Amino acid sequence: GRDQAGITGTWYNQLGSTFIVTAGADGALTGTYESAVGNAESRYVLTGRYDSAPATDGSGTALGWTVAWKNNYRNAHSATTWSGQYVGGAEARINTQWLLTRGTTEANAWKSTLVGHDTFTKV
Amino acid sequence: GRDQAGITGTWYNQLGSTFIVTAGADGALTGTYESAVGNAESRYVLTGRYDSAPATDGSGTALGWTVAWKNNYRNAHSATTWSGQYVGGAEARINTQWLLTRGTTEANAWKSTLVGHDTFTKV
Amino acid sequence: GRDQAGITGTWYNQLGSTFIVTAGADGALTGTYESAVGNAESRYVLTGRYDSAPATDGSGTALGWTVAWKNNYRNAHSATTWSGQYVGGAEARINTQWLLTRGTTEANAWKSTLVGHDTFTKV
Amino acid sequence: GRDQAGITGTWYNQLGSTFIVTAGADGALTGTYESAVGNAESRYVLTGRYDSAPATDGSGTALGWTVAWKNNYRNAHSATTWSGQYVGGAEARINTQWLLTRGTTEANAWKSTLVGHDTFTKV
Repeated sequence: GRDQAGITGTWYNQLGSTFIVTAGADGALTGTYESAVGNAESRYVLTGRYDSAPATDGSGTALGWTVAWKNNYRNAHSATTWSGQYVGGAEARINTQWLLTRGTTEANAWKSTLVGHDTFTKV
Repeated sequence: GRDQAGITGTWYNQLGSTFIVTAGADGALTGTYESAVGNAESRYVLTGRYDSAPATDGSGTALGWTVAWKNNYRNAHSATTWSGQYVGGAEARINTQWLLTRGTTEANAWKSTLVGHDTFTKV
Repeated sequence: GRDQAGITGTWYNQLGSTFIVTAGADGALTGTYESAVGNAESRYVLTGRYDSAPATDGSGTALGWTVAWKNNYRNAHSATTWSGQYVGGAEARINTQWLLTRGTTEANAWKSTLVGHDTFTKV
Repeated sequence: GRDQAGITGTWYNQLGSTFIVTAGADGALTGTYESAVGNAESRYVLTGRYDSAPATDGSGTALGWTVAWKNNYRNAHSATTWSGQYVGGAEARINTQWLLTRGTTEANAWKSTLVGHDTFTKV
């Protein structure tokens, strides 16, 4: 993958959360996520995908991943997806927007989904 | 997983797209996605996560998945994430919202991300 | 406005909420909103804007509006914006996506904003 | 309004856009928006709403507004809504997420809506 080495490793967002990811040659993303906020403790599995052959015109690298907020410690009955792009270079970043859906009754489904934005850096 | 058998199989959305997924006991989602719309042809790999131990109070099952829009046919330099819940029973559904990020230059990043909603059924 | 008469009047969404709007020649939207769900009672003021000279190529009419959830009865310390398009004809509709922001502390701002979708019809 | 004087005036976002707003005692927002980016020239009318009696517990002030991208110069057949909160004090800010809907045919409605985030400051 063009940015396999750029993406693989440890990232931190503006909340102080930790994203540990391995990028595969094929486009796979596998790792763990630890949230600094919310009803979450320790690491959660993540999986996702990235564009392993991005444009060479200075565009970012599209990618996304999911965490279901169940691990051996806690189950928040919810899942977050991040959708964004990796930008390489001196100050490498992953710029994302996210959707956090909680399981709800049908009556409460209108209030099931939070939306936000996270920026991940290497420091 | 509580809804491992409920989620596993073939789903169709309101656009006529086809989502083929296998749910693992652990919370894994793996499969293929074929979009009826957009700069897409044939099947794309997907991966995601679901809550393998949902609430028993009639709430849905939180889940999410990602497609990077690169396969052997086409590369749209973009990724979609769906975030939603599975609702079991006579008319089983997966109700989602999605974020579609395209790789962009920094100047164009304000117009990188589409948002929408898809409802998947078994027929 | 091209759709001034089409938009003006009473609309109902899938939750059973009631949207009463007047469209001005200039692009203004003014009216009241009554939510069937949530910490809301009676009517709330709304204001917004629409495209008073839409494309003639069968495209919808872009529009948006805001409700702050304060009236003489209740104050939820929150605001919803709907962004969407009006589609005229036998089954006229306003198809929207919405963002509902609650006032929060800085620590809680990551969970300030819900996202959803509403479809309004004339019946 | 509690933050009538705090909100009223000129704001700038991270793109270099200019938001000029007057907050009314009642909860009204009226002003003009000038985008630094996109198919936009000069000022566009905006209208919105804010919570005129926010919580006194250090929470932000919920607010929203709409611009339809039609003025005497250009018509992009689209509308943006910003949903967010005002945070007062030394470094006052309005933190928003936005939805930008373009008028589309029914076939293209899946790609009608962009989502992003803008932060406005007084300098």
